Amino acid sequence: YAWNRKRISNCVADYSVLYNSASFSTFKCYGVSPTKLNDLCFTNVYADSFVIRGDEVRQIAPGQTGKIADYNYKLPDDFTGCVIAWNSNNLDSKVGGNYNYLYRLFRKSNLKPFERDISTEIYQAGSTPCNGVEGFNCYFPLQSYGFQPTNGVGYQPYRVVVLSFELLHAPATVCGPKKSTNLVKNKCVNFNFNGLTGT
Amino acid sequence: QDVVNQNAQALNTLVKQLSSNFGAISSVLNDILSRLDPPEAEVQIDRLIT
Amino acid sequence: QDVVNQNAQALNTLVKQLSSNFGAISSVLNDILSRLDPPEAEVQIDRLIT
Repeated sequence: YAWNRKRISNCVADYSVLYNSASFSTFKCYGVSPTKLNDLCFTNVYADSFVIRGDEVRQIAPGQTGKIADYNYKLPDDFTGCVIAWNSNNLDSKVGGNYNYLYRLFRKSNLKPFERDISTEIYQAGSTPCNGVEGFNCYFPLQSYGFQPTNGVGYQPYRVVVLSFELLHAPATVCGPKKSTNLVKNKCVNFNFNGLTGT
Repeated sequence: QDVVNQNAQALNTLVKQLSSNFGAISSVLNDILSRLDPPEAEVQIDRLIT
Repeated sequence: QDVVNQNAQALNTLVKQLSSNFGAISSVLNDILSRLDPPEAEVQIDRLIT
């Protein structure tokens, strides 16, 4: 429910170090090809990381449905970026079960894409406004998970991060390790000015 | 004068048509070609072509 | 009379072309809009528009 938003800017990115770091569960990029990621210059690449259950990881896509995909995280329909998910058990194997996580069960209004669901306070489910007693027709939205090593392999905890860089918005700053070249004039040549390509 | 004006408007509209998405993710062939793999970029390129 | 007949007939055809699916699920925009969400109704509305 509380997903961080770590901005990145004014540096050089890479993708080659994100191929052999670990055999991730999924490295899937909507709107961009993951092989050409080190060729174009982006505009204020974002970063949002969290942990979810291994079977609902399918919910991370632009336009799906599911408890996380509805009440926790909403991607835009025109999402343009990569999602990287990898199984986190060796570092998240709690024999007693780690219950320091929370997600929503019911919300009055569903979230528009890219909205922090900070409404993490008491919630009302049905009739008889209960004023915070969680009785009948009042079910708490914030529920924990079942992450333990004895838990099902599809139900294991997983660490996910979504690189969501918007393109063609401002002077780009995040293009990778490509090397510059001298400037030549009065010849029909191929150029590349911060992604702006042509002849 | 109407002849010149009509031909100029026709050419202006034809050349301005080059800046519409028509459904694809962009309006520049080089962009789609440089940030998408061919087997996927075919659909965008084909929308632009049509 | 041929002029009037041809014009009325062309207009009748243009009108009646509003009730065909063109490949969509239904030939009414309100129906699709009230039966589907945008992210998967775009394709239907697009076939109708085309």
